[PDB]
Amino acid sequence: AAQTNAPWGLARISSTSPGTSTYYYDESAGQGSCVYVIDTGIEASHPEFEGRAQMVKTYYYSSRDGNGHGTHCAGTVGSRTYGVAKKTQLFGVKVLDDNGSGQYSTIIAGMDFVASDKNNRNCPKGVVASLSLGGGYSSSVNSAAARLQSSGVMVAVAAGNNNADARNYSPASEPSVCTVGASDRYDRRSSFSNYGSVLDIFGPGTDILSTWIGGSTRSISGTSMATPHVAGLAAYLMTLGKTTAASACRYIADTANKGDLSNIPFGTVNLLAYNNYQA
Ligand SMILES: Fc1ccc(C2=NNC3=NCCN3C2)cc1F
Repeated sequence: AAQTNAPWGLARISSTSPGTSTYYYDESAGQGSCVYVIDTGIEASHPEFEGRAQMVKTYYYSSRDGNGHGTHCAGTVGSRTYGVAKKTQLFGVKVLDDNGSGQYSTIIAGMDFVASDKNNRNCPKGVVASLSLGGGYSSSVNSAAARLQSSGVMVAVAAGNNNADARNYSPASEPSVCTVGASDRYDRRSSFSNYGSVLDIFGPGTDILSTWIGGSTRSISGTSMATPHVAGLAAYLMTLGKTTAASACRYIADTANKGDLSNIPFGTVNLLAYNNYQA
């Protein structure tokens, strides 16, 4: 399948070169997979989700996304126009309030919620979780992410936006999950992206168009935007049977575009997520 005039990041993940605008992908499109978006919620009524999104849990007075961040991330995972895996099922877990903040205890509870809740969902091709959030180092937060991964969920987490080594942030610093840095449309490391040995992969993160609340769209930047590209890619590859939740991060790194990013610090991987789709 070819989507013309796609957002640059979708085109980038199906290309050996920057500077193109068509996204190419296998029509299976993540059908039969599920992606949890652990964030501020998802506006499931957005036409771009086509009925494939739903809120499954909130820790606040509403499950609605009163912020936009979670809706934007969910759109990059799986919206019809802005998403990597255009036929995946999207499940929202609202651990962040409408200002984008949340207590670590609530985030940990949300991760353990997903590890159990997947057993209440039909995801025969596999389960992914996208965590576009983070803070300072916490062994407890890292352990929660490691439990979620161990339970059979491909966990992708944002590296953070501090232009610093991600070893001092959680869940970015947890070794067993997939820690995602951000790049721009010219294959430069995004100016804010964290780096370091704990990164596994880069994805598009600067100027990413996706869904927003009120049935709208907008372009924003962050490692929060790169993370759902990798989450959606994992769902897409698991549906194709190319990898599993336990091995998908390693598979994405093994099949990535290598050595093509600029301003990558010595000791950080130079690997850009790539679907290796041959139309
Ligand atoms: F490696 C690079 C090569 C070209 C550019 C460019 N800056 N801005 C720009 N506007 C239209 C085309 N174009 C190329 C950036 C890079 F980082």
